[PDB]
Amino acid sequence: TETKGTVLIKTAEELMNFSKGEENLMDAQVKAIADTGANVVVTGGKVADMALHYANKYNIMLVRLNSKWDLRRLCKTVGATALPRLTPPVLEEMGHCDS
Amino acid sequence: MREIVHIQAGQCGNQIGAKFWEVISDEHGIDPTGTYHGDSDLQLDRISVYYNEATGGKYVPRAILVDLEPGTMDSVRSGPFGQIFRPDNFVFGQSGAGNNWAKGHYTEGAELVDSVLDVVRKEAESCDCLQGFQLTHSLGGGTGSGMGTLLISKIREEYPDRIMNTFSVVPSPKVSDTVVEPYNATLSVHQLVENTDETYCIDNEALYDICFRTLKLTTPTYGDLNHLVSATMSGVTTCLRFPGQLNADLRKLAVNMVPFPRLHFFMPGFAPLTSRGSQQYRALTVPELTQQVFDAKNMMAACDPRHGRYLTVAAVFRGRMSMKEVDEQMLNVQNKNSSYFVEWIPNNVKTAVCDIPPRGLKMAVTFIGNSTAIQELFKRISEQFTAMFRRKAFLHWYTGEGMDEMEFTEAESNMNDLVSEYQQYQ
Amino acid sequence: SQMESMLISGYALNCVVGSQGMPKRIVNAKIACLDFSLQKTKMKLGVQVVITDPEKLDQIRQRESDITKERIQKILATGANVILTTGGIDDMCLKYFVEAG
Amino acid sequence: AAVKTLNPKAEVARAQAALAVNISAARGLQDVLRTNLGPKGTMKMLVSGAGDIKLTKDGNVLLHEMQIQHPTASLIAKVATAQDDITGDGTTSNVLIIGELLKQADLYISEGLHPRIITEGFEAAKEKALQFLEEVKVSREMDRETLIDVARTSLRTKVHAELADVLTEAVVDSILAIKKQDEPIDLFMIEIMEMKHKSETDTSLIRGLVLDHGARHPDMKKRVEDAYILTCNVSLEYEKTEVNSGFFYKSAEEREKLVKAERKFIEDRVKKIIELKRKVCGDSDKGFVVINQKGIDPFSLDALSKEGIVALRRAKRRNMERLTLACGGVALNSFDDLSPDCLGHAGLVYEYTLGEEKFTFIEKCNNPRSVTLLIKGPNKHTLTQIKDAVRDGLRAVKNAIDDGCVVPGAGAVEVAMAEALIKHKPSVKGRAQLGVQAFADALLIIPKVLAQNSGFDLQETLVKIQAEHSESGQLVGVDLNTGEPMVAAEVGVWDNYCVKKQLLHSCTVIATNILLVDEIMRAGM
Amino acid sequence: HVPKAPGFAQMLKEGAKHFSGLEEAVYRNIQACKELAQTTRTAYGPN
Amino acid sequence: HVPKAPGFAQMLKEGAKHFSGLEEAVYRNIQACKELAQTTRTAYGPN
Amino acid sequence: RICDDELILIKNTKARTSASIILRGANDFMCDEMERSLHDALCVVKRVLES
Amino acid sequence: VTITNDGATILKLLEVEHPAAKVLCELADLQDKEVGDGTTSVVIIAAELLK
Amino acid sequence: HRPVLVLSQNTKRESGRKVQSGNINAAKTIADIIRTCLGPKSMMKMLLDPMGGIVMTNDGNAILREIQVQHPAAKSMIEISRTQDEEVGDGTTSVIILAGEMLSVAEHFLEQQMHPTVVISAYRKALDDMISTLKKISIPVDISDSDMMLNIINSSITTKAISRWSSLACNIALDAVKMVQFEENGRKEIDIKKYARVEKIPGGIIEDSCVLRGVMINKDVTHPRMRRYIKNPRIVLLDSSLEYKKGESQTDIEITREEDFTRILQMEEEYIQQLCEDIIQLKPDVVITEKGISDLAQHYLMRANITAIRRVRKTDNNRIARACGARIVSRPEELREDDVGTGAGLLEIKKIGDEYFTFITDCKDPKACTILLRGASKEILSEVERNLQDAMQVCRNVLLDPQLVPGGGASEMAVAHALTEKSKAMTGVEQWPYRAVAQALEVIPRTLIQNCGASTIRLLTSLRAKHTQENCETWGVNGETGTLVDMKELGIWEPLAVKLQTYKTAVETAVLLLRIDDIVSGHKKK
Amino acid sequence: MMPTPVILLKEGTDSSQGIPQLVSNISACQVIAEAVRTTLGPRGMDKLIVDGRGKATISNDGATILKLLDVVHPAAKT
Ligand SMILES: Nc1ncnc2c1ncn2[C@@H]1O[C@H](COP(=O)(O)OP(=O)(O)O)[C@@H](O)[C@H]1O
Ligand SMILES: Nc1ncnc2c1ncn2[C@@H]1O[C@H](COP(=O)(O)OP(=O)(O)O)[C@@H](O)[C@H]1O
Ligand SMILES: Nc1ncnc2c1ncn2[C@@H]1O[C@H](COP(=O)(O)OP(=O)(O)O)[C@@H](O)[C@H]1O
Ligand SMILES: [Mg+2]
Repeated sequence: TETKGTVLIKTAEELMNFSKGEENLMDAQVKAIADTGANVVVTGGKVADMALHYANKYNIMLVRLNSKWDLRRLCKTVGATALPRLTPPVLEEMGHCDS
Repeated sequence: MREIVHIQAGQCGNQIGAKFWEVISDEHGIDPTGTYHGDSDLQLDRISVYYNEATGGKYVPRAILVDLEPGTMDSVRSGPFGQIFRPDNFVFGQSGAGNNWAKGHYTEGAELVDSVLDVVRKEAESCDCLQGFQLTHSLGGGTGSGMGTLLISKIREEYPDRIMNTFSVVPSPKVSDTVVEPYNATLSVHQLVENTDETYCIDNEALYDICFRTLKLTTPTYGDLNHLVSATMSGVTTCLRFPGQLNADLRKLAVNMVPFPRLHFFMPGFAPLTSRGSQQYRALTVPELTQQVFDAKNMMAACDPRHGRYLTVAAVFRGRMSMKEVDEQMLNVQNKNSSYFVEWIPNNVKTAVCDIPPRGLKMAVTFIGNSTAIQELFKRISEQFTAMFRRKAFLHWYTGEGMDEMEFTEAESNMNDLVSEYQQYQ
Repeated sequence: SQMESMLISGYALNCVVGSQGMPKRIVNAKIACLDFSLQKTKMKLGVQVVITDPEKLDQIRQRESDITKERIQKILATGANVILTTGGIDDMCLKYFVEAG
Repeated sequence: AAVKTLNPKAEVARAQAALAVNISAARGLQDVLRTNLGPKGTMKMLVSGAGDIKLTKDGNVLLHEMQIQHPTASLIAKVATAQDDITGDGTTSNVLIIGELLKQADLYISEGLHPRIITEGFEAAKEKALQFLEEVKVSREMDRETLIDVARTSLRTKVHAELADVLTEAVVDSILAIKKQDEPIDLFMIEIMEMKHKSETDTSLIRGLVLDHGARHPDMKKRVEDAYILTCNVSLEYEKTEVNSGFFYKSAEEREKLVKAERKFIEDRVKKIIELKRKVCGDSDKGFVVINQKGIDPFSLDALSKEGIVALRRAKRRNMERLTLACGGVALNSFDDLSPDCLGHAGLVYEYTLGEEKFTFIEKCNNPRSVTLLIKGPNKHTLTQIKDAVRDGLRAVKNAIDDGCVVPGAGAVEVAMAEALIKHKPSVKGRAQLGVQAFADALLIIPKVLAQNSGFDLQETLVKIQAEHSESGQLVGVDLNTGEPMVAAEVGVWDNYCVKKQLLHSCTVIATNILLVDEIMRAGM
Repeated sequence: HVPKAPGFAQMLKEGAKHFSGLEEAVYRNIQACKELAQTTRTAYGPN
Repeated sequence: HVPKAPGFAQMLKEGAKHFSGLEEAVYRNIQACKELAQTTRTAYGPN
Repeated sequence: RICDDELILIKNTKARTSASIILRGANDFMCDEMERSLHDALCVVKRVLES
Repeated sequence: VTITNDGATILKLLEVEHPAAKVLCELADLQDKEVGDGTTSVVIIAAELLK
Repeated sequence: HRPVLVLSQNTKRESGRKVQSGNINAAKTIADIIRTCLGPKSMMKMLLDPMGGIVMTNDGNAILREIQVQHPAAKSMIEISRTQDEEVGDGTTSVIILAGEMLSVAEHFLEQQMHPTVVISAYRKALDDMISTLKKISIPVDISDSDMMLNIINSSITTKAISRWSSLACNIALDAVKMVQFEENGRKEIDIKKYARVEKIPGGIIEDSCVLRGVMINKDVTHPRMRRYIKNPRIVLLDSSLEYKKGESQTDIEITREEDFTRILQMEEEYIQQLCEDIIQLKPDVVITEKGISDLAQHYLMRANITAIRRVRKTDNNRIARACGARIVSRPEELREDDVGTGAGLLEIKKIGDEYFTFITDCKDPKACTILLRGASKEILSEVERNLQDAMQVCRNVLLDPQLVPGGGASEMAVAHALTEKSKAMTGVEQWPYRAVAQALEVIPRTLIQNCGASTIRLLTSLRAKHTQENCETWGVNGETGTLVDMKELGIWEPLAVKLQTYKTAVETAVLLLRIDDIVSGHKKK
Repeated sequence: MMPTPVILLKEGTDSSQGIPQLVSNISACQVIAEAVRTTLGPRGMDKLIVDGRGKATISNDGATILKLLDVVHPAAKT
């Protein structure tokens, strides 16, 4: 979130299942782009350690572009659209290169 | 996201603002004419917060330099790395303020502040999500009180909901420059507790004894003065410019610094203070730097923290260290020295750290926090304001520009109400 | 000159009225001497407002002025015309003296 | 001196000493500023401490950007500030009257007379000069061909007469389509934009508005025809509550539910916009442009780009006043009463990039009542030449519309006014006979400077001009090409009535006050 | 900022002063000779 | 012994300079732009 | 009206009938002298009425 | 500038260094609290008692 | 380095004749500065400020405030002119010349081995006889007459720079005091500083300056859809904000559900609409507050056809509350029908020199007005502002004390013959300092002929002979020509409160500076 | 702070006046009388005065002690 960000635990069931619930939430988002046939996922910001765990599991390549003007030139290269939200089921805004 | 546009308004604001970007360009590795010289996402991710990336790789600082003097801001034109800003971020003023509050508002402010607001509008075009603005000025200056108070009121007509982090250079209780310094300090703060939320207090003349005794400087000047102030400015905007585990931006700093919005006067400072020769002959540990900020030897203002009580304590460390030792060391002071801390807060001292080392020093901590040390300094300003206004000395310098006798009466009633506002929990 | 030194039988307070809407001359006045700041009801350090329901937000915000104006209506309905305060009367509470005269 | 006894670090000037300070400083500002009066004046290159070139010859920009530290020069600069503030032109001629009202008075005060006797003659000469100015003004019912010659006179004296033919069509046609039916013309409705595209002689008059910011999304349309302007003042970007609240969640599945819910109030403002596009019969092109004064987050920019809505951000304060008149809509501050009545209309909305800086153009309006002069000067200093001449020309035609009469040109006013004070010189009947002579000779500097800058003789020109006025009834003037006396009302050289009225009032009071100063001193330390 | 008054007509001296008029020259010569009269007034007479 | 020439009519600058005329302003702007023409004359062309 | 300031007066107070003295002088230097001279004059009549 | 003739207001604002001088300056401060007008005459008598 | 055994280190000691005759020369030095600024033939004095500004004036109060002196007796004379400026309007330059002349004749008696307490005891006996002389030569004034009050204010501005525009400045200063003369309870008061605001705008001519029947401020409308021209608006004055701000507490909201964050953002909009619904129950037209107005409050006032002004000053709100008769409320839910400013005239948002000005004029019976000054520059408009302040305070003294004294030298010569005839029955050592007070009053008719260049021997011998008879007694000095004209024919009349404050302050200045025989300088304080 | 003329009195000279001058002369003669006070009578001691050159002169005569003190006071030279 954007305002503060705070996890609130009130019992032992919410503390032990919080770590396993975070890994299953990130696993369903990386596998959502592996079912669409993607191979290269290029991001603009940082990438957590759990995102690199399932990127190598489903065999998709990650590209880090820290520059935002270089990210706009890549959208005109492969013919894609930069998505401001996290990983959706991509309908038709994918890129298409050769190698 | 969370872009912050910087507004360096005043004569003292441009002297601090000249060395304010020297620390950011050195820590991030941003080349002034190249593209970047970073290493990882600790320095390259937060470039877009304080800089707007142009086409080709050149970075431009989100900085607006306002001054009612051509000769003062020419040092930031083509001097110590001053050719990196935008050409429209150099708004000059041909009419000097003359260290007068009424001249900078009604005479100079009626013709310039419509053009200064255009520079904030052009900077906000490259901001995808504007977090807030900062304002470095002074109370004993004409442009710092003229173009700092009128600029902070007209910016709320366009940004009524955004946060504000003002930096105020307080006048000194030791030496005086002119007799209108209690007039300029009372009028600028009277419109500052109205609709702002953050204001620091830095005394420049009080740092001359710190450089003489601790930093081992025989003949100090303005160049040696602003070096350790820039270390205090970089200590607050450390987690804002570098990612880490203790994520706390200016939005998280605006809430966890003040329980009440009116009593928003803080005491900045940092640690350690080493000279140019005795720095390498000193080891820096975790309880060494954490216990140095509470004493009176690490204050940026002419105040005494040994006779006061804090409300909220935040500290940002520099370097990969174990931050669990910071909370256990400070909790032992809250039980033996409970008259200096809050009785109902279990964690008074907050924790913040990054993985980027500073320039020169190996480890460094900064001290951000409010207390009753501003209460004893606000009494001396209202004491000088009472004796000058009762004789009505030099009131024709103010009332001739658009002020009145009732203007100083309302400026004296609410400023003495702020003295009783701090007198409750003292 | 020194021959115009007034001997005020009574007391000569060295202060102003403040708001310029109050009657500056009151005949047969009833002085209410009190020492507490007539400002908005600010909670102490030990009391904090932690709300769990968004519907209960505006009733707490109006309560800071309703408790404040509750004191100002019971000290003014007893015939008191002059109120002296060593604390502070903010701009919200000055309306109740202009309205009641 | 008495001031030296009380304060030893306080300079002073005595009675015969302070008069020589103010008069010799007025000759210093006169000899500098007389080289730019009229079309034959020379350009002045003004370099500041930074190194930027300010190439201009207006009398107000010359006095402000001049490295002078004098108390007499600061008094004339304040009178010259108000001349360029309320009526535009008349600043160079303002200083030359004060430079001659103190020099012609020095010939009598130094020859035994008292300075108060000369100031009594200035008031009696100002009364006749004010009555004579009302007899020479010509009412022409504010014709559109008359306003061309009024704007041509003010524009030639600031440019080399190749851009004066272009800027007159951009000033006269801009000032006519603002207000009608005897309404005061607001000069805030004309936007002045500085470009760099072609050349200095390419400044056109855009019938709508030119915004200096473009679209902030790469998927938006760059050229939009037949658009609907939706002027907003809401903040589409993410804002928090005023009370510091924050979030509290238990599981990671409830974390993503709060990010979706915190943008619900933001997306409710965007859903009011995309439903307005579907209610204006969107089975066509039907372009939509949202100017949107407050900032927009890239989440709402991505949502508006998929529907085909161009959305700008960070507009000016007066952009909600100029575009509201140009588009004909209503500048809304909320989305609770959205309707097609508050929408605007423009035939063409397109953008153009000039060195990574977009410029949004809005054109083809029915009755805009708000225009934009698009200055496209090549250099940075050439933009300051055209901008200082457009506002000198816009304030010239604004005074000619508000005032019902036009005043004649170069020498058709000042020579005829000086001859009227000679025949009324024995009408004072007292010691102030020489005060009217000092005021009549000070008004003759306007044909003297214009004959000097053009290269002609100074005394030989003033004899032939005063000969044609005394032997006829036509208000003859100065010709800067041949030197012969030519009538200014027939050749198309006009002037403003309020400029010549304030030149007889602001210069006369500031001359009678300077002549009555004898104790110039610096104390306060 | 602060302006100052320069020389006017005949300020051609290289460090010398000048006095003209009754108040600057005549009245100051009287008050200077008055101090010598009050000096030797005590030593005048047999007492 | 040796005299000097002071300011005459408008010397009110606090450390600034002033240029007027064909020789002091027009001809000096020509000779300054002539040195930039001779600077890049060697780097002009394929050789 | 107390010569361009505001001063509030209470007349006879209906309970004890106290007294207050408002001094009038030429400048602020005389008013500081008139305050010290009046305070020393109040201490003289205090000791005579007591002792 | 302070124009006064009382023996207490003069000696309080005047700076002294000698230890025998601070006895006579603090002697004038005691006369205001005990009596209130007797504060030029005590200083001349106490100095002539030492002479 | 051993310290030197000293007492009262780094201070000075000075006593004897060097302090008694030293404070006289410091008083003579200030009186020679403003000596050429008393008669109608006076000249301006250009001053330079440490801020960079320029004060070009001939008023005796504005000159002495710009002078920083180091002499202690010279600092006393500056505070004398500050006292005369706050009590009366045109009682400044005359006291400094008179106190310098009363000390000029006091230096003569200090050389004659006379004690200074003998001269002060003769000054206090002479001061009590100057008050009784002015009350015998006074004349009652009909304050209801308009042409009689114009001759009093014209006599005070003939010295100043607005004597050329005397027909316009007299009508402005008379209508300014008669509008602000407000009386609510049983106490008459005239406040010409808090309610009679004198605003100056650079541009135009001085002949177009006039006192508005209402107030004016430099403020634009908050929204362009709001009306800039209302015929008869109902103005409601506010004091609090129309925004949503944080309370004076430690309020924090825990947001656990999804619908909680969108509800708080909707309750902030409903709170602004609640206070906007409470102000439209009285059907207003103009809403004026002192704090900011949010855009959510601008939307509800736009469709309700309400023109809102944003950031009017607190001193301007107190001035418009007297003109329109409104009540400055600080609670939108406590508005009443008496708090609405009915009776206000035409409201128009004009533009004077590329800047909008809010005009609230044409009121029925306003209790506060604003003088609109328009001139060449800000330099001469500060002169007219300082002259109208000296023109409105001399009208305040007549409305509180309708007695006139014949000025122009006739006031000083009528008392100087009364002190001379009363000195014949003295028969003591105080007789000769009693005669010097009557000779010290001669410096006011001395100044009126030294400024116009007339002779001081042939005129003062004839003027002293005119007051030998008890019948005429009102012959003064005409500063325009330079002859002796009776003041019953010229029309130069000064109020009683001006001449009484001039004589009471000039004597007591000589009382303070004659009892000073010692000066200690060099000590510090806290 | 009082004397600030354009032409000074003589050059820079200071001069006392009246009753503080006379007590200044009497108290100055008391200090120089202490150098001959202990040399009176058969039980009176002598004194030793050393100049800048190091020459020691021990005596008890009044004409020998007072000539070696180098007194520069005007009244004490009597
Ligand atoms: N085409 C022309 N022919 C003759 N005289 C002209 C012409 N254009 C301008 N002038 C004269 O030049 C004078 C100054 O014009 P301008 O420079 O525009 O105003 P200012 O000198 O006040 O800045 C005017 O008084 C006018 O009479
Ligand atoms: N009318 C008078 N005749 C003779 N002596 C007087 C007269 N009035 C006052 N005095 C003397 O002047 C002295 C003033 O003393 P003062 O300085 O007031 O003492 P303190 O400093 O303790 O107040 C008194 O001791 C008194 O004897
Ligand atoms: N027409 C006149 N004839 C003779 N005397 C005049 C005339 N006009 C003004 N005066 C004199 O000039 C003096 C000006 O005094 P002024 O300096 O205004 O006093 P203040 O400083 O208190 O305002 C008055 O005392 C008045 O007697
Ligand atoms: Mg007067």
